[PDB]
Amino acid sequence: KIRIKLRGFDHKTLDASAQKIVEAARRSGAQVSGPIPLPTRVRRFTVIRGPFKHKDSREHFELRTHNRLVDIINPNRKTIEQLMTLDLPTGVEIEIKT
Amino acid sequence: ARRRRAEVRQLQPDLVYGDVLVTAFINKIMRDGKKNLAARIFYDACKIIQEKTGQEPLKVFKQAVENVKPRMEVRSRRVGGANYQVPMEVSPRRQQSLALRWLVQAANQRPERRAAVRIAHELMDAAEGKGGAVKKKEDVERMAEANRAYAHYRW
Amino acid sequence: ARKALIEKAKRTPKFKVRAYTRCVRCGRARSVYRFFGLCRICLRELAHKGQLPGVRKASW
Amino acid sequence: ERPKKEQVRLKHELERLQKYLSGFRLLKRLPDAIFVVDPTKEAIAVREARKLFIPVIALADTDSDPDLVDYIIPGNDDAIRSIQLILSRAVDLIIQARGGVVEPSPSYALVQ
Amino acid sequence: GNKIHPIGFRLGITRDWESRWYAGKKQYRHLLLEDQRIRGLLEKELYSAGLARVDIERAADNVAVTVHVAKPGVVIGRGGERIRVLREELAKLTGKNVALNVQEVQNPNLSAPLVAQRVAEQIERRFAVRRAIKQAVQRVMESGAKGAKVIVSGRIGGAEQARTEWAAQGRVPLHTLRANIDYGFALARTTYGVLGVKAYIFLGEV
Amino acid sequence: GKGDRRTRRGKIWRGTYGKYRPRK
RNA sequence: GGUUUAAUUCGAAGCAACGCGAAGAACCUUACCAGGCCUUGACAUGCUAGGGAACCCGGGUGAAAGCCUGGGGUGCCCCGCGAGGGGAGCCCUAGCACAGGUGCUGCAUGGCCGUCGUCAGCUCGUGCCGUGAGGUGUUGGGUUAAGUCCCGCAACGAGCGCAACCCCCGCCGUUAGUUGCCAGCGGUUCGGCCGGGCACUCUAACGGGACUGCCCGCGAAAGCGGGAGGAAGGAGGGGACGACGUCUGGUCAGCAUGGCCCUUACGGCCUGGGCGACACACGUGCUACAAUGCCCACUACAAAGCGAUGCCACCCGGCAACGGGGAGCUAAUCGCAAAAAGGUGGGCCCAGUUCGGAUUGGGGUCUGCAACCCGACCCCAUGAAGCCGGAAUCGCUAGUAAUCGCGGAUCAGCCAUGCCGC
RNA sequence: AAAUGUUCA
Ligand SMILES: [Mg+2]
Ligand SMILES: [Mg+2]
Ligand SMILES: [Mg+2]
Ligand SMILES: [Mg+2]
Ligand SMILES: [Mg+2]
Ligand SMILES: [Mg+2]
Ligand SMILES: [Mg+2]
Ligand SMILES: [Mg+2]
Ligand SMILES: [Mg+2]
Ligand SMILES: [Mg+2]
Ligand SMILES: [Mg+2]
Ligand SMILES: [Mg+2]
Ligand SMILES: [Mg+2]
Ligand SMILES: [Mg+2]
Ligand SMILES: [Mg+2]
Ligand SMILES: [Mg+2]
Ligand SMILES: [Mg+2]
Ligand SMILES: [Mg+2]
Ligand SMILES: [Mg+2]
Ligand SMILES: [Mg+2]
Ligand SMILES: [Mg+2]
Ligand SMILES: [Mg+2]
Ligand SMILES: [Mg+2]
Ligand SMILES: [Mg+2]
Ligand SMILES: [Mg+2]
Ligand SMILES: [Mg+2]
Ligand SMILES: [Mg+2]
Ligand SMILES: [Mg+2]
Ligand SMILES: [Mg+2]
Ligand SMILES: [Mg+2]
Ligand SMILES: [Mg+2]
Ligand SMILES: [Mg+2]
Ligand SMILES: [Mg+2]
Ligand SMILES: [Mg+2]
Ligand SMILES: [Mg+2]
Ligand SMILES: [Mg+2]
Ligand SMILES: [Mg+2]
Ligand SMILES: [Mg+2]
Ligand SMILES: [Mg+2]
Ligand SMILES: [Zn+2]
Repeated sequence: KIRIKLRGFDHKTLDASAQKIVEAARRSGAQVSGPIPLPTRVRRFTVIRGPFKHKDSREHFELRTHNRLVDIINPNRKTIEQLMTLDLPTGVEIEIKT
Repeated sequence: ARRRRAEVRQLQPDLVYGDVLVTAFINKIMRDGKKNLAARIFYDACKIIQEKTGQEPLKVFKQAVENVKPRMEVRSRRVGGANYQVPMEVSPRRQQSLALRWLVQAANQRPERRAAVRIAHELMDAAEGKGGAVKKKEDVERMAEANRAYAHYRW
Repeated sequence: ARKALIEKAKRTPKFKVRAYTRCVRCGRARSVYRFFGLCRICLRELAHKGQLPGVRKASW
Repeated sequence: ERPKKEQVRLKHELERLQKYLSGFRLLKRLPDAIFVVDPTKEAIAVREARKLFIPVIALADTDSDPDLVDYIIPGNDDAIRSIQLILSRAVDLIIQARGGVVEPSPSYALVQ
Repeated sequence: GNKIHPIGFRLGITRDWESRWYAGKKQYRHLLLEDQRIRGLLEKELYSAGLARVDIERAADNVAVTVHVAKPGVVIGRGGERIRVLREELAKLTGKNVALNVQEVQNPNLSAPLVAQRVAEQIERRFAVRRAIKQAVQRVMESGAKGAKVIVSGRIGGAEQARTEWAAQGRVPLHTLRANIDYGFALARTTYGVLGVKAYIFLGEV
Repeated sequence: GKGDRRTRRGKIWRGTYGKYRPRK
């Protein structure tokens, strides 16, 4: 019960809050199946380096979107007021699915 | 190769008869990385050397390989605006390399419609005596002879 | 003919087939990635400045 | 810690410094006089010294410019026997002019 | 015709992002537009205060916006006001509540964007066709950097034949990832045309 | 046959399906 | 390229222009042409005065644009009553100051790029040499992928480069269990599907491992040769990264910018055309000429990516393309998939063929207002040149070449046989 | 023992 998925471009600030949420939920009862690392979606862009005309020669780019999963098996009112208020996301986004 | 001497790739022994050869050959039979279909063609080549002779493939094989490999050849020396054929012996490595090349080469020259039959039949003629490959080998032989006069300078 | 066009595109003026993508930084018509709304000259110009969230030199 | 890669790079370095330094490290604002054995052999040394108005006291022999020498010790420049004697007495004179003293520092090498 | 942006080359490491904030392929595109027009008005109105780097963070659908200026008094003053307006304009062009925090610079001439400017104004002020450069680098070095570089390109002194003058002093390994070299681009608009100034400042390492 | 629309290969190549390459 | 054309748009020009800008030309895009229209203008900042003013729906004309015409409205403010009157956006006309130019110059420029060249080089500080330009250092021997290192030496050091620091791949560990599995027993509608389980695999996070460390040999040393151990060595395999500079290199048509130039037009709008022309030349490619091949049925084994007015299972009509229905899927949970070459069975029997598919007629489908110029698919019927290519000429040293298929950006659709990737 | 093998801001 209460599955929480968190995505991020930075894998550090992600795993960061990823645990911060875990360490929290436990700190109120409720079991929590550790943050599992779901596969990454890589989005790349290949552009001509030059503005004019030099088709051979380009620069690759990628926007790696990281995903982490965290399940708290048996929640309760205590494991809500925390994970429904107490935050810390700046470059990370979480979706709560009950 | 400016730095130093090449280095020959060691081939994987044959799964059937084993032997470093057979693969070398099979590798020459093959095209487009389309092996299997090539290794097969070679084994398939028994029908014609098996019950067609009863001598044992591998043994005949190794006998053709020996009769179709050259012992001398002509190259081409960069003389001042001359460019001559010039004799020169042949390396053990080139002998085998050349021998297997012409074998398959001469093999796909024959009129039979089926590949498995072209080889083997060519291996057989070659096995001893004639064979398009042996003829090719007998010519590179002539050159080195027909130009024994330009042997005075060998590189 | 730039300004006249950059805006001529911002507007809806009939049908949906006549509409088209065009760089949000420069007026660029071709080579604009819809994920950024940027043309490939700008995409690089900004990527190097670290102004495109996430996004960095590839290498694999 | 320092990556073993540099460890050699550095320890290999002081080795050439220690080899090309172990001795000249006692210098403190140029010397008041240079003592060379073979002026001709150490021409460079003489030139530099002489350029800086430093006295030059060498012990060369037939085959060197005695004019470039402010205090000559005309004598053999090759035989260990000859060098050792002259340096020995020079140094003895040095200490004696400051403070004892003997005995005869281990100079003898093997003399054949 | 070569050399990649010293910044974009480090990003992931050594350097950071000028604007960090996740986004969905459904919003990202947009969220980006705002960032750009938010840095837009701030590049013109805060030019006077010598601003270098406009960090933009986005949390619960918000907007941080941190301006690192060499003179925080230019955006606020010697008392307390002004800015109060900028905050109103940032929302005037963005139907959002955008914060706006000022910042300072440990040392104004230890920041590439700033150094490759200020004196590189002396160029639009018809002066120092060179020494302006040699002067900057000294200031950087003097301020304890480990190496600095400045390059001016264009109709220097107003000439007809475009030229290129660069500094020279301290370490500046553009090939080292763990370097941490700052980089800033000028652009001097003159009666005789555009002149580009590049400043490189090598700070610490490892 | 890659350019022969009326065949297996022909279809695969063109990136289409039909009487000669049914959608399974 | 050239030649045509009302226009066929502009640039790029040996290598380093020519599947290049173009990562998507039917109208849009477009910069070109013809014709019809608008001028403070499609939009920016403001100032004056009549007035009107947020907005929304029609009629006429027309190809559209445009022009003409008729329908309707005060939260703000004064206590001033209100119907007298001022005012804020804001909308309009008219005038003013200005807008716009993809018009020119890369030989006035910035910025970015190409290129020599990932070549191993290019310099500086003090010292010494020479009247001086300059030299030495950095000439020499050996060694290296390398100005890498070693040994020499009037030089001793240092910087920009090389290397290393960053990513990927190779072996293993720790953390982690809606992917994985009888791996172990259990039940099974015999699908890990259900309890159950983290061991495998895997996903991903920061760690371990390698360095000529060890043995033998040569050597002055650097290093070279060889052997052991090891997943891996002697830079383990790839990336990213391209020094002072050279090309008056490339781009004023991405952008920016000095100067020159046009402002009832060299600006703006619209419909239609054109950029798709065709006696010819060249570049890059695709499909081939076939039996190691082709065709058909059946049956396997990937990776990397992409998806909500999107990917679209599964049904059903149709021979098809598609069309109706319609589940799941905010997607390691659904699907685009199925990979192809392979394997197995059958067919073809050396022929311009069951090789090859051009071309042409005809009948349909789908996107879009619209597919005459000019789209892509499907089906029937045609079925061309080609059975191996002159002088010449290109690519590649290994999981490379060769060959087979898959994905993506752009994108309604697609002229992609291109490109970046697997 | 390279037969020869021109020109151009
Ligand atoms: Mg190309
Ligand atoms: Mg379109
Ligand atoms: Mg056919
Ligand atoms: Mg043209
Ligand atoms: Mg032009
Ligand atoms: Mg257009
Ligand atoms: Mg058009
Ligand atoms: Mg038009
Ligand atoms: Mg021009
Ligand atoms: Mg130019
Ligand atoms: Mg130029
Ligand atoms: Mg330029
Ligand atoms: Mg190299
Ligand atoms: Mg002289
Ligand atoms: Mg002098
Ligand atoms: Mg010098
Ligand atoms: Mg010097
Ligand atoms: Mg020199
Ligand atoms: Mg070096
Ligand atoms: Mg030296
Ligand atoms: Mg393991
Ligand atoms: Mg593991
Ligand atoms: Mg490097
Ligand atoms: Mg040009
Ligand atoms: Mg321009
Ligand atoms: Mg057209
Ligand atoms: Mg065209
Ligand atoms: Mg046409
Ligand atoms: Mg081909
Ligand atoms: Mg049916
Ligand atoms: Mg068969
Ligand atoms: Mg059409
Ligand atoms: Mg036919
Ligand atoms: Mg014919
Ligand atoms: Mg034939
Ligand atoms: Mg190579
Ligand atoms: Mg498409
Ligand atoms: Mg067509
Ligand atoms: Mg003449
Ligand atoms: Zn742009």
